[PDB]
Amino acid sequence: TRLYLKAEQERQHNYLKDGPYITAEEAVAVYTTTVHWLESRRFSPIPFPPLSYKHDTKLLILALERLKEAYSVKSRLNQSQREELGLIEQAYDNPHEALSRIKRHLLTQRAFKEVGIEFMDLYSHLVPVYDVEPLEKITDAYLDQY
Amino acid sequence: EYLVSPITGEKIPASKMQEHMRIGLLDPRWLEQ
Amino acid sequence: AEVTEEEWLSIPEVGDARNKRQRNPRYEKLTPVPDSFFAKHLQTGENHTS
Amino acid sequence: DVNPKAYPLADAHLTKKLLDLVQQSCNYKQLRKGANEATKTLNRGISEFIVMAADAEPLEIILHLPLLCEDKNVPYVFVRSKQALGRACGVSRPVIACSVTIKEGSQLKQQIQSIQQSIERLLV
Amino acid sequence: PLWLLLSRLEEKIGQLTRARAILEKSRLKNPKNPGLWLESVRLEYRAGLKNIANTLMAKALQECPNSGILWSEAIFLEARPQRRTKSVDALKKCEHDPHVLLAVAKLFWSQRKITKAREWFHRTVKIDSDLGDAWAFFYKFELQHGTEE
Amino acid sequence: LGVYLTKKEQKKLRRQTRREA
Amino acid sequence: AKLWDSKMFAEIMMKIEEYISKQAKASEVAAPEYRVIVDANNLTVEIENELNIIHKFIRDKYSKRFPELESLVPNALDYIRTVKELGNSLDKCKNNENLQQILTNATIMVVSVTASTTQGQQLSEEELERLEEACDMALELNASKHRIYEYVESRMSFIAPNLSIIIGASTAAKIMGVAGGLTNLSKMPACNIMLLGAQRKTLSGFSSTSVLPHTGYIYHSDIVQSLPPDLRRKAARLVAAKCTLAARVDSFHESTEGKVGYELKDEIERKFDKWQEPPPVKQVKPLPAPLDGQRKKRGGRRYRKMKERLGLTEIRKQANRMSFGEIEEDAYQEDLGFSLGHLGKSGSGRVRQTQVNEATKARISKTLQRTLQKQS
Amino acid sequence: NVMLESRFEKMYEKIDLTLLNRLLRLIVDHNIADYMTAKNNVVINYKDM
Repeated sequence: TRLYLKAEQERQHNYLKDGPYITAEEAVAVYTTTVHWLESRRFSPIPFPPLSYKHDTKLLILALERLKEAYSVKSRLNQSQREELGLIEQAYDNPHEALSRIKRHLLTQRAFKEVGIEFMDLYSHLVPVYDVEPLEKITDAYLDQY
Repeated sequence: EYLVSPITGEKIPASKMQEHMRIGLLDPRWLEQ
Repeated sequence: AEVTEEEWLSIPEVGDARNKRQRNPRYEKLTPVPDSFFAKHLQTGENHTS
Repeated sequence: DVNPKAYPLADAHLTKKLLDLVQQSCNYKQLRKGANEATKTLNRGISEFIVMAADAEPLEIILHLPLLCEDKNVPYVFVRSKQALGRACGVSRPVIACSVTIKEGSQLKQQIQSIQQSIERLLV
Repeated sequence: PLWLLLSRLEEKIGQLTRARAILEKSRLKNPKNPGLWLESVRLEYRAGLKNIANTLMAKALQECPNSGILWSEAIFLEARPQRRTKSVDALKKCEHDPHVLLAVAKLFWSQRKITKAREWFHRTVKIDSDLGDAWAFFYKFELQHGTEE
Repeated sequence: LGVYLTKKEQKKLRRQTRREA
Repeated sequence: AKLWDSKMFAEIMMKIEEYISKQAKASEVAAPEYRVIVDANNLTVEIENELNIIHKFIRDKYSKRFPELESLVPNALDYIRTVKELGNSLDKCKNNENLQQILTNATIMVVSVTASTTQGQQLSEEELERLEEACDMALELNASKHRIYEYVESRMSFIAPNLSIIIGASTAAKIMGVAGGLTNLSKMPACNIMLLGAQRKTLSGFSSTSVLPHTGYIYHSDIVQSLPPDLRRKAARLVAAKCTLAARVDSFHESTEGKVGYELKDEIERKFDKWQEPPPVKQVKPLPAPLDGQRKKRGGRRYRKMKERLGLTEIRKQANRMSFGEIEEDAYQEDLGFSLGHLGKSGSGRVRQTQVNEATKARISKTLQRTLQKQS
Repeated sequence: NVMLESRFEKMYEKIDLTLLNRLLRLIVDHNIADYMTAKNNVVINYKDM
């Protein structure tokens, strides 16, 4: 984990110092191909979730269920897990306040707290595992479902 | 200058007022700790 | 051999950057899973007749 | 005396009422502490009067406040001690500039006019 | 009816130093804090120091708050960096005069925010029509930025 | 003239007096 | 019209005030120099206002050709340079060596991508020549602004000694020009000085923190940039406050030598050293000795609540009871170990379903409630 | 008949954030695209690193 994170720091510093590795011509070609594909299929862009969305609550329940699936197996809860469960329960108890907070985060939130990283050891390689703040986790889960 | 103490009921010099309030209520359990 | 006695004495003591919450955290209490999880696992498996 | 720059310096009788009214305004969430917040209130046109100390170390860091008060037509007065002004502001740290702000329906209005009249009498 | 007209006659015929007193001549007997101080301080400090004009505007707002035209003109006394954060926010807090909404739309137009300017102009028209002479500015802005249709 | 102890200072004084009693 | 009127105003200003500034600059190589500083601080404000006017005109004219570059390039000068380099011909947008200087490589991809999917039609010859003359005027005004800033940097050893002591004369000139002069900068709150010259850089997918928002000359000054990145906002705030103090001192021409400037610079360095001080020695707390005997614990409303929260519940009592000999079908696919026990299964002895003990409800901590109060 | 089975070697580690933001703005609201790409740019933390 220490070696991989040192290598990742080197790679990120290289990207920042040496700029994007995609030349403008390549990016333009990729973007033009995507635009032509979308125009051919007649794809309407996904709009921002309206405040009067017909499914604004079903998607929130689906998102909260996925966040509670990590705790479906009975286990001893530490502080972070019970804080996340309290946040999920608060969102379920007042769905509209949670939805308003989610939309506010989608509109105005561009900075986020640091996320922890661990590595699942499969004994053949390392699979990165990311721990995000539960408050941002709810918004990300709702966004994924929507 | 001279000021009346809100913690001791005595007159003190104006220059020592800040320290007088800072150490006039030093909690004795701090000394115990 | 070029480090003088005063320079040897000038070596500083090593301190710890992390604060009290990381060095000596309070005990992390473990609590049971809320009863609503048993209830919700119990709701599943109840099937509509139509 | 100590500071000739303290033109707006108030006397012992007036400074007691100044500090008492500053404390009362603090109790009413009507007081702003510091030279920067006094300047902000003067710019916003919300301060009805400005107090400051006569013992600031340069004394030129609150000397723009009289000019801005003349610009914004707001009375200003000086006191002889920063520590007492800070204590009247409810702050342990010394304060060399405090502002009292306009509020709608405040019950301190009459005392505000009384202190403003006294401040105007001090000037010239 | 002729307090601004006597000042306009003294500024054209005669000197501006006499016009600054003729504008204060009708404000010496009984001004009663009128709404024409925005047309008096701007006309007296038209060639006068902007700082003087700023002092007069600060005095006018303090003595006569909630004045839509005075506040709208005070927006444009202040420099561009302070026109939004302090000059128009507390102003919208103070009142919602038709001249106020027109001034906000003008400020947005000067910042080249076309959609915001059009929305605020529509709001100004809806809240009060044939008020504040906002139609001239709306027509000019639509000709400059909006389509011919 | 008199001086005004701050709100935190008032809380400390009251807490110390209550603990003394 | 407005483009021509601004040109006339710029020419009139450059004929007299810029010439006087150049003569005063070359003089050292009844006509004082303080008034020259005053009129130079007026020229920088006039040039900024008329440059905003020129940028507005250029943006309005170019919105017919490429109506998105204003959002992609927020800075006025960068917009003017980009529209000068690009023009009607967007085919040369590939491998623009001339655009790497104007725009960073992050937004060069964005403008190149957007230019490939723009609906704006080409301009005409009259529009092209008007736009080019406007851009040339804008660059001329920028060069004049650079010259007057050089003059102000030269004179800051005389006009603002304390503020030039605290921060370099380059940053001193850049903040004095943008603030409207020494008096206007001294009448400015310390919180508004750190934000002088803060370009609203557009986040190109990246987070707002990467773009370093709310950052100005002070932050990019030499002393603030001489700090680790995690300690630079605090340094910017402290330096801005001390610079405001020094400017207030200088606006009254007090402490000409710079005694207050050094008295503030050395305490700035002291604060910087204190922030970067090595952490002190903290003793390791040994593990508590294993505990034997009896320790009396109180009981009461708090103890009752804790026991109700932690004590066994009826549904959780049925959970850990498994019927003997009655094999049950696996419930949860992902974990075969998980089993409800007597919960929901015959033999538990309860005819009606067990209810949830609401004392075991999960709710957020007290400090997590505080964050929700700071969010809504 | 020739069948090619392969995989993009480092697609996850080589998705340019600016290009991804543009491609997302193509299909989703620009606010949502900006939020997603900003969420993909945060501080990765592990112990002291």
